[PDB]
Amino acid sequence: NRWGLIGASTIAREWVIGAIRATGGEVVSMMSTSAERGAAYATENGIGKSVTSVEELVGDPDVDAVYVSTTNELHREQTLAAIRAGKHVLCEKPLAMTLEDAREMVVAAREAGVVLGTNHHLRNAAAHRAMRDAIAEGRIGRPIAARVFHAVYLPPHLQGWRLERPEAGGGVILDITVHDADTLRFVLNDDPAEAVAISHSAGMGKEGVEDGVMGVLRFQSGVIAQFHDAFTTKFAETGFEVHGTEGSLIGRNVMTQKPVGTVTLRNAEGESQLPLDPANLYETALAAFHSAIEGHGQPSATGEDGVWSLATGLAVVKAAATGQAAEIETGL
Ligand SMILES: NC(=O)C1=CN([C@@H]2O[C@H](COP(=O)(O)OP(=O)(O)OC[C@H]3O[C@@H](n4cnc5c(N)ncnc54)[C@H](OP(=O)(O)O)[C@@H]3O)[C@@H](O)[C@H]2O)C=CC1
Repeated sequence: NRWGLIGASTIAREWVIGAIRATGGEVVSMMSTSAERGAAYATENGIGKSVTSVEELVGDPDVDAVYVSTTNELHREQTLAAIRAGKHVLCEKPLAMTLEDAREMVVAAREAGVVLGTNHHLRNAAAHRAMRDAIAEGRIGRPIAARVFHAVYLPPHLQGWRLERPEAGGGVILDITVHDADTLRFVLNDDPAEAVAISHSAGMGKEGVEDGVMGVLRFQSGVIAQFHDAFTTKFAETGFEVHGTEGSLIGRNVMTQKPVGTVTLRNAEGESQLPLDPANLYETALAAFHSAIEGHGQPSATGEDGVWSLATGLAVVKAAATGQAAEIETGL
């Protein structure tokens, strides 16, 4: 029920603070490296305390759970503080910057007996759940190939850290390709095995920073999945498709943060749009996380889910950089 925010972020402002409130919880405090900004942002968003120390946020006895949506080089040490305080943690993706860090987070949560969740939103969407369901109900026969299109335009207000400092987590692979990875795993119900990729810097990424990637994952089942992730492409709709021996599912406009997009089943009979019962992706994420901390079930995406999606993003990074296929090994 009662949250502390770490990070005065656009993600919490735009989506997660309201989803916490919509689903029965409260944000009692938050923490920013800036006294000035924290306090303005706490006022802007109806939060009663702001604080410039992590331990003050995390050791706040009125705080039950913590949301980490700081930049990526801070996810680990902050989520480890919350756990050491005995607070459950929803951490933003990518769960961390290295696999050893991500694994430590998952092992620390387990040993303290608190819930650790990665905020993969997409897997919450009715579109993706309906595709997961459709494949498990045989609607396409056996899956052969998937295709993910996540080439977007990074809006001017976000053209900051994402496009600089790859040492601090920027680049489109860590930011976006992690979502594709997790969404593939969710929908296909299967785990990737290796990646090949080619990345570029097509005018947005500063320095050695990629702003588009294309690649292919081999899944344990044998299915091959292509992805295109990009910050630079304004007029490319998003999409997620699975092609089977008896049907194709064609998701259009389904990779965004909003709860929109259609899913079309094509088979021998024709085409139709699968019926969707949509809801705000982060209200669903948060309702699940709230249930998890109450003892009922897991968060939508678990800390291990974020280890997998990171494992896949780092393979993709490696394959783009060396030109060599890269096995996805989580170490779990
Ligand atoms: N799952 C999902 O749907 C999404 C997840 N994310 C993830 O959440 C994280 C944050 O993303 P996002 O909210 O888009 O990024 P922002 O850039 O909005 O927020 C990140 C940090 O920027 C700092 N900041 C805010 N305003 C200023 C300013 N005026 N000058 C200097 N620094 C400022 C804040 O620092 P401080 O806290 O110290 O004030 C904050 O921690 C990333 O890990 C990203 O991957 C992002 C979008 C969606």
